[PDB]
Amino acid sequence: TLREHYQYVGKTLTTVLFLVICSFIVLENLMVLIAIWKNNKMYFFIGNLALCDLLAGIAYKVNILMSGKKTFSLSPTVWFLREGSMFVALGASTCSLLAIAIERHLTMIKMRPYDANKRHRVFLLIGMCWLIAFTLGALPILGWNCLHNLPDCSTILPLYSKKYIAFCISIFTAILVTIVILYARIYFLVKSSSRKVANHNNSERSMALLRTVVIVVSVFIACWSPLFILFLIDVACRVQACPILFKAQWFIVLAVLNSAMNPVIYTLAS
Amino acid sequence: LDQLRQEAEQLKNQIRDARKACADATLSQITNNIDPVGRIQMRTRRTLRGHLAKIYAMHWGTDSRLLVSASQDGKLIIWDSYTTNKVHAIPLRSSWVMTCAYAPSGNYVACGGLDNICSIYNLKTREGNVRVSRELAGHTGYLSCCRFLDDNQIVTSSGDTTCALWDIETGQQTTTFTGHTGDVMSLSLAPDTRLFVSGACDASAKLWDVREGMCRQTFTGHESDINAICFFPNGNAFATGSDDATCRLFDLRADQELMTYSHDNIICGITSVSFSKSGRLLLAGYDDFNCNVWDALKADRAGVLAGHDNRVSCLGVTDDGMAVATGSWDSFLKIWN
Amino acid sequence: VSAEDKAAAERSKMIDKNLREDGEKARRTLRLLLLGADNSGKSTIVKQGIFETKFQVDKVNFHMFDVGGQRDERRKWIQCFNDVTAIIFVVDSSDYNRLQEALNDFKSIWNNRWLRTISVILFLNKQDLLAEKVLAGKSKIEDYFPEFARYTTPEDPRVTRAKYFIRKEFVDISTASGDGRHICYPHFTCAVDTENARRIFNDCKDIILQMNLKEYNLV
Amino acid sequence: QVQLQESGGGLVQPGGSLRLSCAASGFTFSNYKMNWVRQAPGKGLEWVSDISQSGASISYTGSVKGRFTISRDNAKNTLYLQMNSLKPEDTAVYYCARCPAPFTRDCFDVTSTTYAYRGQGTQVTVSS
Amino acid sequence: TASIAQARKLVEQLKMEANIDRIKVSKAAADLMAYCEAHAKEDPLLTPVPASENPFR
Amino acid sequence: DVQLVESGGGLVQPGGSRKLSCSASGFAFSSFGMHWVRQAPEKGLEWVAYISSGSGTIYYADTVKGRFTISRDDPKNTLFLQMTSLRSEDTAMYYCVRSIYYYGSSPFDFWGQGTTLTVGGSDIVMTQATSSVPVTPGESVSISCRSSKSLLHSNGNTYLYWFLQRPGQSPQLLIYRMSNLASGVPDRFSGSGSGTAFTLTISRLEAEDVGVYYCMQHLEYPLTFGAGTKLEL
Ligand SMILES: CCCCCCCCCCCCC/C=C/[C@@H](O)[C@@H](N)COP(=O)(O)O
Repeated sequence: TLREHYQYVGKTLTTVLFLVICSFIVLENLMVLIAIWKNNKMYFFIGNLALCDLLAGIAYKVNILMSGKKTFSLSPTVWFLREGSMFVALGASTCSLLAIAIERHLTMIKMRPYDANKRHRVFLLIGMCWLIAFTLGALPILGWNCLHNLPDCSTILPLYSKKYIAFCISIFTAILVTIVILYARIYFLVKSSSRKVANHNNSERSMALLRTVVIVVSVFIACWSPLFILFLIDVACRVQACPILFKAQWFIVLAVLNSAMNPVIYTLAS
Repeated sequence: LDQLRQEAEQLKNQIRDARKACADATLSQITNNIDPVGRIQMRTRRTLRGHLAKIYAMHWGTDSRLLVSASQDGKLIIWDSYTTNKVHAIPLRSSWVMTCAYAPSGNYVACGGLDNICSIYNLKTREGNVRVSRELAGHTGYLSCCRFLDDNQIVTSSGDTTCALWDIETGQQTTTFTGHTGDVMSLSLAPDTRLFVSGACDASAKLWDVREGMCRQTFTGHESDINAICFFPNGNAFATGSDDATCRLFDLRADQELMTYSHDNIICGITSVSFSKSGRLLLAGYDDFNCNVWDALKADRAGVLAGHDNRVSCLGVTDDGMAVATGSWDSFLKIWN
Repeated sequence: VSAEDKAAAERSKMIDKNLREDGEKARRTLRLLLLGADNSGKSTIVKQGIFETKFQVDKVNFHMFDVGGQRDERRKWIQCFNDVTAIIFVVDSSDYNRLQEALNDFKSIWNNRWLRTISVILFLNKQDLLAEKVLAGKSKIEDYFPEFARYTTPEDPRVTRAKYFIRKEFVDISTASGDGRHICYPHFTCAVDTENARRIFNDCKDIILQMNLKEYNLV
Repeated sequence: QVQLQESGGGLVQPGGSLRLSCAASGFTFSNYKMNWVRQAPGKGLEWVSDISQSGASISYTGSVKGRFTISRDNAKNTLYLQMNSLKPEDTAVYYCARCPAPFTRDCFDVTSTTYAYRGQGTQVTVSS
Repeated sequence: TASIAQARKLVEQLKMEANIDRIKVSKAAADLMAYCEAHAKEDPLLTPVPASENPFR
Repeated sequence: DVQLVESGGGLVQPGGSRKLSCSASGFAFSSFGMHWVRQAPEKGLEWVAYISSGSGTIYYADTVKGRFTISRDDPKNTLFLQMTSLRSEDTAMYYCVRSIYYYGSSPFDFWGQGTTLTVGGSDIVMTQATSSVPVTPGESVSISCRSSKSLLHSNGNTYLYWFLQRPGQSPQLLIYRMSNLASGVPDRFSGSGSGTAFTLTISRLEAEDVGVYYCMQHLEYPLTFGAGTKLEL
């Protein structure tokens, strides 16, 4: 079944570099989890980021080792397990970033020190990151496949249906507007509160240094942008047209580089 | 006034000359050949949590199992050290608590603070709760230390130049000691409870006779406020921790200072001083979030107890000598064995 | 472990639950330390042993302490007020004779080794009395403060010049003594002003907002 | 043992100059800030001058700013204050005070009524 | 008058203190050393006890 | 003025339902675990039910499990025990016993007045090989109680409670461990023994020390009393 769908769709120098990059990823995120040797427990949310990134780093190495030649050796269901593990891991990462943005916003809305326990939110958010990750990664293997509706298979992934790969884009757009709105209103509530307090620190490094920290979420936008515009032209484009798909490994690796930048800008700058 | 000042200066000079005439050699020279003590490593056996505010004082009790701890949360807790269990949790009228004391018999517990009142709580009640037994009022200043002679008599040190002895039943000061110049910051009762010492915020530790209520001797060797005092287990010496980042050892029989414990890497003052069962390991809690163990006979530093994230406010050693409990400003108590 | 030890553990668990509930209840009220001089009128700024004053603004509870009946030397009991939200500091500005002492006090409480994290909310009382003294009478700040002669403004301009000079004198010590750990909040309040509570509310709001920003390392 | 002794006061006509010396003893002079305070006849204590551990930071009160000077000698542990243009208002008992703790930038209770670490004081009278 | 009373109280206290008798410092040092040496075996901090006898662990 | 009052009883036909109420006054009711203890006529005591502090842990005897229900009112001061399908065996006198558990406390301190009512294999079996001791005032006496299992624990604390019941009165706690003396009793009473056998000693016996002595264990939670030794004359 795999040969027919790959050929309907149409399909060392880079592999060594990608393997080295993913070894760096796994090493660094394992270092964040050791670096929690000193525990004063929002650190939970960052630890969830690091776990998500660790699973991504192992999953993409599994994908390199398997996909190159063994793709035609694998059975279909095992193939869905393989290349849905990545949706699991990276959807978990994106959802956990949305969760940390929500947590920051909610902490800075209300007049209270952060010491208020607010135990329920931590577990609820960290559970509804992983639950959404697993459900989105496990919808395809049961339904929304292209195994028999052969006209609509994704070009990048020749068994995942186009409807589902557009559903992923819709969810990512929702996440990427929610994060922007929350990080905008943190900065704007600083703006509003500071004139009434009137102190000298606004118009200065209270408020012209929160902006840059916010713009780092744009560095988050950076790497996820190319992969998802590629996820979209294949919802728009035909099957044999637009020959800009066989090089999608670079964009997947760029998503892994976003995974790399993830702990640099969250826990290293603490 | 000039004649009295001149007479006082002459008397001080005579006292200094008499003290110098009886100092053959330093205790360090005597114990220079004493076999040293190896590095002592004590690990945190227990951690006691649940205060949610800075801890200001603690006391062990006659048996080496129960413990009492007072914090600025507004509650005074009683801990079972062997199992980390809370026997009692007594709310307080005033949240500004500076001291706490455990009765030798274990029946009562005393507390004090900014309210200038020593509150005495009765633990073993028929009703099944802890209720205020007495509220000794006076002292016109904040309380800093309380010590129990027995179930009926207490000693209090206040924020003025005054210590007092209270008859808990009547509630009136049986005796008052007035010799200091600044705030009295600590207190230590002699093993026989016939004398005690008090270190004040004027670089002076005075030895009080608890019967006649008069000062016997005064020791002045520090350069700043004295924050903690403690008797040698023998009863013929004591150790003072002051705010010039230096501990000192004074001797009652010959009213001089024997040794000074200080290092160039230490610049923060001491908040608590305790001894060991043998009187050899002087444990001193510092403001750099650490504690140090000093060889009391050689002035060396034989170990560092670093497990706290804030000021080590209180530090005590059990009567059995099997543990050291340190309570810090980060709302945490730790037992080291 | 045993039959009488599991029950003790359950009792300790109930004690822990009660302690947690009490701490959660007591964490929702902001504690402020009130400081000032005898002539500053610190007793009457907010409309309604240790004096304690509880008030409510915008469904937020404020608890204010005024420690009286203690000796002059306050370098040892001032460490108790290490976890307060803010230090309200009431200073009289219509009495230049004892203005320098006020400045000294401010400096002493601004550079303290334990009150570094605590922000100070200034209250320059008797602004109307200062204006009246500036307008009529022969009492010029030049003799008390030589630097007022060359000061220019950055009611008539004399009152504004005096007010801004006093505020600048108080704010200079606040400026050249910290690295963003705490801030000063100079306000000008008369003896019959009714908006002091709202001022304290806003200032506490952004004090704890800056605290929250600093802890998550967001700034 | 922490006694501080001042000397140099006397009768000086207005416009004259004076020098007060405080000879500290019994403690390490190089670790503590040193202040000069004064008490007018029938008045409260007024803080006059400050100094740092080595002299890098020096501050004066507004009334006498630009007229007095303060120096700190560490080889011989002394604190000097020289008054250039004395005035009838500058008659008082002067004291030499020290900060409570070493390596600290704040002096809390220096001007309080009963301070443990302070001198006996020298009386200076102007215009008889 | 209060200063005179305080000064005379201090003078009396100093006179009372100056009349005591002091032993040699070497003797006190020797006594402290002897006490520290005698009760060394009963100090479970200078020499740790075996883990069987440790109550906290 | 600690006081416990029992109510609810009388003639109940077999197979019916009944409710026992206990009103407590003079002490912190919410801080005390409570036990319901039944004493059959002309027989020894027998533990029935237990409710903890905060209604956390509830325990029942093996002969009443699934038929009795024990509850309490914390805002009020009342203890309820509801029984369904009564048999001919539950004809006895029922007491409420308070007990607070912390380090060094005195469980089974105060016993209620009692309400009359007329209609395993692994627990420790505790026996006393004596039924009556003819004594004389002013003479020392000893009572022996043997346990099937060693009551000594790894904590060093051995759990054995000695109770005294005078004729026509509720039992009172005499000794709340191997040797610990209950508050309020005279110094004459003493207790000792190894991990398997225990002995209560009375020196200078008086007239008021005449009645039935019971020994009870507290190691395993099904609580077993002794047969009771009667000291008379
Ligand atoms: C909340 C929603 C989040 C969605 C996140 C989506 C992230 C997608 C990242 C990429 C995941 C798929 C990786 C698979 C790559 C394959 O094309 C090759 N291994 C196939 O090689 P071949 O066998 O063809 O040679």
